[PDB]
Amino acid sequence: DYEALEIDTGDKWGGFTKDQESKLMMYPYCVTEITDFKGNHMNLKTEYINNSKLKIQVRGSLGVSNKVAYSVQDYNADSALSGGNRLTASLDSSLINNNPN
Amino acid sequence: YGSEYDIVSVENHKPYDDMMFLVIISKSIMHGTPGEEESRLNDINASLNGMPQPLCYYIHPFYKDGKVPKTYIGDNNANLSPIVNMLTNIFSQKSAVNDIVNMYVTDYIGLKLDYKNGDKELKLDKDMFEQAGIADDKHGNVDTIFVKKIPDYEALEIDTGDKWGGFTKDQESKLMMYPYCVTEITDFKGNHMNLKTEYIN
Amino acid sequence: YGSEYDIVSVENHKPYDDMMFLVIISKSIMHGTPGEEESRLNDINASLNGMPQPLCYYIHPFYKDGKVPKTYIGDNNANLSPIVNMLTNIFSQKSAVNDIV
Amino acid sequence: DIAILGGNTAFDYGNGYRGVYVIKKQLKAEYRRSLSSFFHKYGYKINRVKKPNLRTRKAFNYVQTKDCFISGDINNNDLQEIRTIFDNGITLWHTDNIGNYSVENELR
Amino acid sequence: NGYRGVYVIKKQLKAEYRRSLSSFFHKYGYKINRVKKPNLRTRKAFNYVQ
Repeated sequence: DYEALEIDTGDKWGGFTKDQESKLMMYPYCVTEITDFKGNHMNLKTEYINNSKLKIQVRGSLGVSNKVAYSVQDYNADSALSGGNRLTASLDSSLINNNPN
Repeated sequence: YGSEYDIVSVENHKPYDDMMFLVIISKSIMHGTPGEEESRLNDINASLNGMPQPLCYYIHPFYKDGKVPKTYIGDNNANLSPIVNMLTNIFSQKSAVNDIVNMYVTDYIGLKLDYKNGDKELKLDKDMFEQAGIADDKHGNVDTIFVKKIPDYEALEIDTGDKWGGFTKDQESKLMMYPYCVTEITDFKGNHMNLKTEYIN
Repeated sequence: YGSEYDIVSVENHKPYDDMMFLVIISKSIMHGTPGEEESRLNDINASLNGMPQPLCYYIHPFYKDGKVPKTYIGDNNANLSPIVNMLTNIFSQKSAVNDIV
Repeated sequence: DIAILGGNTAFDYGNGYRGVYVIKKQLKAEYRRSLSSFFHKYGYKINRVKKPNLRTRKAFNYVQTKDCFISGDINNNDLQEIRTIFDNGITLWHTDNIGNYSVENELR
Repeated sequence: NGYRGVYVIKKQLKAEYRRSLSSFFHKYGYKINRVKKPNLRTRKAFNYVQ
């Protein structure tokens, strides 16, 4: 079995300059982008990350050529949704790095 | 109604639950069977498999830990090899690798099978399958399954229960309709389909 | 809200930090192991790797300067060769570069 | 496919993706509150020619028509006004707590 | 050229539009589109209500 590795990047609002008007922190005024700079990227609406922190789950493989996925399982997750379910459902919103390398 | 949805429920269903099938295709017959009138190795064998067709099909059920269900063909235990040993041995026989044309895994082979997932026990019809011994007498023996014929495929039904299950019911029922709610069906392998739940009759 | 964004924060995260893996796939066994026994060279070896599969996998961790981490397998030092030497060596033997997939 | 001696099967199986998934989605709390409150006060868009629902809810009924037909023994000026009133939309209260929108206002 | 792993790039609107929108929100609050009771005295200095 393969398993997921978690990368904790800290407070999801870190790095943005906070304006007095909090609505300026929402999309489309702010956005969090996740990219591998190899053709894959995903714009996240920071407010819809159901967690105080931005956590990224890495998944991979040892098959015929390179394949790594970067997920934000908390994105658009209902609060009652389990971690297992979040991870499962996150694949269609993930950075799929499948350049063969 | 905003620009994103909350994912509020996630469920997974596999046709045969924990069991998957390995499929091996060859140009000709690779196996002996217990109580066969004469040797058939390297014979061409056409059969009904969805349609009339000239290749030989072998299948092998397995679990992710490499174990395999106790499999019966008619009244008889097929004595299936564990999948990893089977692969090693099958590709070690120089006569069998010349015949082999393709290999893949699938979640569903077109049949409802007499299968007990909890007991890890599979019963197959002897008119469609047979014990397949693939022997080298230099490398270890393989016990797998030969497909004699599958004239027609059939649909298997999966009951997921109440279609409104999982959604939170609002007092205003119109918030249960599309586009406020949606049921998505996906295999997470590039195929997906958005269903308007109210229209599932 | 305008036509462009300011890039206001940039961060990079790698699963194994400075370490990368080279993966080499062959049709059959290319190696000896401590405490053999009989030779297994050119034997077919299937294994569970994500799923059941018939290829042989070798991996080799490395850093961008060509060094390799002190690696243990169980209690035993693996005594890894440097990545460059390993490459030169694997591809120098016709017995077999033809096995390498 | 698996190698013999089209897509990355190892990544999928190794990470537990097989079979079919049912993912259920609904709009965010913010829009649920927004729309729910609107429907609560003003019902639903109907676009039907039918007789209007006047007293089908316990507390209040909102009614808005277009070009409505209303008859009766009434002088025509007053009858014209009544058509106009329902064509502009009106809330018919069925309890003395007029204007209290907090209540459930269930059927019957 | 050193590209490995994953990158988090955070983006926000330019100073010109921040000034623009912030000043509008400061004076006129937010678009709400809710049926509810209005906020009449929730701020220390003033409340806009429409």
